[PDB]
Amino acid sequence: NWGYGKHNGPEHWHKDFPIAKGERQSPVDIDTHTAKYDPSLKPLSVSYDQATSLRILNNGHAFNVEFDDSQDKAVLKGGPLDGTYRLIQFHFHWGSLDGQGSEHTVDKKKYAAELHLVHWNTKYGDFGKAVQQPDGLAVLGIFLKVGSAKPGLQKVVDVLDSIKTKGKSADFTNFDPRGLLPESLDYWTYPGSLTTPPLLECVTWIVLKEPISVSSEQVLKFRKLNFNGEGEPEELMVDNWRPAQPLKNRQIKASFK
Ligand SMILES: [Co+2]
Repeated sequence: NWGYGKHNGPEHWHKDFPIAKGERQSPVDIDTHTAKYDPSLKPLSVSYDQATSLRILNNGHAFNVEFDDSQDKAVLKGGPLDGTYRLIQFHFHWGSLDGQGSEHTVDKKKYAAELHLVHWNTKYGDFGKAVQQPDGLAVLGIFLKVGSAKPGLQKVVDVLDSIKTKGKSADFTNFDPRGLLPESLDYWTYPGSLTTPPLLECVTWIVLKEPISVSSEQVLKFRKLNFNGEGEPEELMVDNWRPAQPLKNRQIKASFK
C-alpha cells in the first residue's frame, strides 16, 4: 500500500521492505568531485534501433512504457556492464514544481524530472529471475530540465490524458526511445537498487551527465496524472521521487575526464 505521501511515503517503506535501509540503496547524491574517472570502462553502447513498445500503463505511482523484450532487441552493453542487458520498460519521476523531481542529484542539485530506462541481464533469461541477482538490472538514468521542448517526448505526453488514473493502460506501439536521449553518453555509474518497493539491490546505475530539455507544457502534462483510481478523490501524480540515500562507502565512477 506504498506511495509518496506523508503516511505511506519513503520514510515508511522500510517497514514492509527492510532492504530500504540496506547497503546499496538508490538514488544517491552524485558528488562530482569525489567520483573518479575510470579509464578501463569501455564505451557505453545503447542500441535501440529495433525497440518495440507495447503499452503504457498508469500503475498508481508513475506511468510505464513497456516493451516487447521477447527477442534480442533494444540492448544496453559496454561501460560498466558485463554482457548484454535488454530494455523492458521506461518511466519517469517528477516534481510538483520545476525545482524538484529527480531522484539522483548532482552536487545536491535536483532536476525537474528523471527518466529511467530499465534493462535486465540476458544471462538470467527474464526480468523475474534477473531481480534475484546482484547484477540482474541496469538502469539508464537521464535528467530532465525545463526549457526547450523535447520533440521525441511529445507522443508520450499526448497519450497521458487516456491513462489519467491508476490502472488505466493504452496500447502504445512504435515509440522510439532514441528520441529521449541527450547527445553525450558521458555518465556516472555505481551499484544500487530499485528506487520503488521492493527496492531490490540488483541495479548497475548508469546516470547520464547531460540532461535533456523538456518544455514547461510537457512536464505540466505529467503533473495532470492521478495517483488515485477512477472515481476516487483526485490526488495529482507529483513528487513521485525517493530522496537520496546513504552512499555507505560505495564508489561512483565517471566515464569521462
Ligand atoms: Co525509476
